[PDB]
Amino acid sequence: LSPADKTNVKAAWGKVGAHAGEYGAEALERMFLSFPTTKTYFPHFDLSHGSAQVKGHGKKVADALTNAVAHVDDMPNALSALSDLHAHKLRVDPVNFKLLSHCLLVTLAAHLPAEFTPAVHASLDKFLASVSTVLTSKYR
Amino acid sequence: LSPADKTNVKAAWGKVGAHAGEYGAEALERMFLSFPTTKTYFPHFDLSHGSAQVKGHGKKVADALTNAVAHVDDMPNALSALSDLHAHKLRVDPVNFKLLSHCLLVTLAAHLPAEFTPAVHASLDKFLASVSTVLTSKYR
Amino acid sequence: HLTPEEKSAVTALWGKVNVDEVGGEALGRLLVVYPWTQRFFESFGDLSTPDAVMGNPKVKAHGKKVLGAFSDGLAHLDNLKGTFATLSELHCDKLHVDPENFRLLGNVLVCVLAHHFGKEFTPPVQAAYQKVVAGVANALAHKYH
Amino acid sequence: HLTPEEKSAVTALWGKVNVDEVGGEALGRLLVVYPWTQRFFESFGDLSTPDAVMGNPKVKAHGKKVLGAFSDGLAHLDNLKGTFATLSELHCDKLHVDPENFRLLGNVLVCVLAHHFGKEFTPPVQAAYQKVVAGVANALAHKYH
Ligand code: HEM
Ligand code: HEM
Ligand code: HNI
Ligand code: HNI
Repeated sequence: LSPADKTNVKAAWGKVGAHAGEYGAEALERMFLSFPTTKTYFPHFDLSHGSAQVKGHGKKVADALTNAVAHVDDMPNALSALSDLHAHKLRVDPVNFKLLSHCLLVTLAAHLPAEFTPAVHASLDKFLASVSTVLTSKYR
Repeated sequence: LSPADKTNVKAAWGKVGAHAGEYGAEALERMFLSFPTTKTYFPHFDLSHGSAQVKGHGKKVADALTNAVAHVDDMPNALSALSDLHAHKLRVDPVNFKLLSHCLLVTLAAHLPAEFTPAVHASLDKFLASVSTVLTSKYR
Repeated sequence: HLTPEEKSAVTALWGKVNVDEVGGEALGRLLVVYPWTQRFFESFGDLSTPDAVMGNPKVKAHGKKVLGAFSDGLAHLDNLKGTFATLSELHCDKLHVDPENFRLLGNVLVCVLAHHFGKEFTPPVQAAYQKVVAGVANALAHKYH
Repeated sequence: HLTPEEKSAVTALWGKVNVDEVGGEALGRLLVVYPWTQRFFESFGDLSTPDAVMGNPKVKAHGKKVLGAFSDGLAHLDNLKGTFATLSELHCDKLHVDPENFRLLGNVLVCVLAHHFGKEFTPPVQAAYQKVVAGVANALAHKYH
């Protein structure tokens, strides 16, 4: 991650603002539709169109993401509480993090076209991958 | 990269010592034979067994690994010259890095059986995964 | 593995997809998002920054060839392995491209589709295109698989 | 595609393999090095520490079955998609294991063979075994294709 990528990421998720909680909800929904095997990680959940469980969890993913962009120079310590849940408790396969980051990138491209430029895209994919790397590292 | 992992890498590369130049060259030899596609990055090298170039290059990769062990807390700035050699003028796939990391672990398993414990195996793999991403970033 | 509702949504959206100006940004974004893929296209010249890659006549012209290959496979979904048979050989033994990059371009193509259509590229439409990009990537990696 | 020289060296080293331990050592190491794979073995018990995984009796017993499936593949190299047909159905439809974990276990097995044979596990021998573990992983993933 470069400071040029940091300026691209801050600007991109700076334009999402309040929509992030709904963007994360769409990105979540897209993952279950595109890659059904990911639904095993949600055994009780109701994963249908326009669900408060998906919308509420969408806000959780987006709030963790807004903290990550604000703490871009300190990600393993700021996301430490989440890195323990995803790696020790949930033990999510790192492939699923590539799948959600892809759907998140799809949602950003669909809602923000003037912002989703190849320079922003490359930085966003780098940001999400480093967020994924941090989230799926605290395990042994 | 927990303190337990930093302790394990020290006890693994401590028994290596002078054998670094020999182990690094073997890891390259293992990579060229098991994965013949990686050879396309070295057409200016005589990849045949019993090469002074591979023994010297192995020593360079091994001492860069020894350099990365000391700067495990701040790897992106220490291997700055490296992260520019492979990412910009060589444009190497991170898949090839996973291959060398695997070949490095195979060499260490064959030469140091007592040191190749599952905990050290997990620590070295994680350390090499961190060295790989440092070297496969800021691409432009 | 595409059903009539999925197979129709794939073709209906592809009718609006401009064959000459969709693959160019897909090949371009691949070279910007995953820049190690530039080693294969270095006869092209300058790829210094994202703007240079996007504004490269050779990049956009090669994108037409890639999207052209995707388009013929979209009509021949029944036997994708036979349709991409000649390309699967050239992409694996003639020019050593790692099979991981095939699904990287596919998932980048999906990002370009959302970027162009917006709300029109809905989750079931993405789900339909995902089975296609996985299929094409698999059909282009069989010459070792 | 293994050469008769690779084929012969492959059967020679495999004949000296400790059928009772190597499998469990390989399955145990996969669970420690790659800790997400632990999700598929919750009904196995204590895996909290690296010694718990290695000492675990069902990790050893299950590893014995996995090695048996590998030995099966070595005896029928020209029919891997067939030898692993039921297991490819099990791991994809019923277990939902990501095909990337097959590539990991295959590589962990290679590390185990290196740890047990030492300098006897020479680079051309590893090269031959890489063909096998790649062949087994690819055959275990055909149900996704
Ligand atoms: C961009 C990456 C991701 C972020 C930022 C993220 C964020 C979060 C957050 C904030 C929570 C709630 C944590 C809490 O308040 O205790 C959560 C829960 C969860 N996440 Fe993630 N997550 C990500 C990726 C994933 C992926 C890829 C999966 C699996 C496919 C996943 C599965 C879960 C599950 C299962 C829960 C708990 C839901 C439940 O109650 O069953 N997450 N995630
Ligand atoms: C690529 C090499 C692999 C081979 C040859 C292999 C082989 C086997 C075999 C022979 C079984 C026995 C099933 C039965 O009792 O009928 C088995 C079961 C299983 N395998 Fe695999 N496997 C491999 C990789 C994996 C990986 C990488 C995972 C997980 C990350 C995995 C998870 C399982 C699970 C969860 C079961 C079911 C065990 C149970 O009964 O609870 N396998 N595997
Ligand atoms: C297959 C490609 C490839 C991989 C995976 C790879 C992985 C690694 C890893 C990961 C563990 C490390 C620590 C590493 C270290 C080094 N490499 Ni890498 N290198 C690779 C291809 C090279 C090439 C090519 C050179 C330069 C050759 C030369 O002599 O100029 C190189 C040169 C080096 C040098 C010497 C730099 C110099 O001359 O200033 C070091 C040190 N490296 N390389
Ligand atoms: C990053 C590497 C890379 C990827 C991921 C990739 C992925 C794809 C995919 C989707 C998975 C498709 C459908 C596709 C289609 C094509 N590629 Ni690919 N190609 C790639 C690198 C090339 C290169 C390189 C060439 C030709 C260059 C040469 O040297 O001739 C190429 C040429 C083509 C051609 C033209 C054939 C010819 O030269 O006559 C088509 C069509 N392709 N390529």
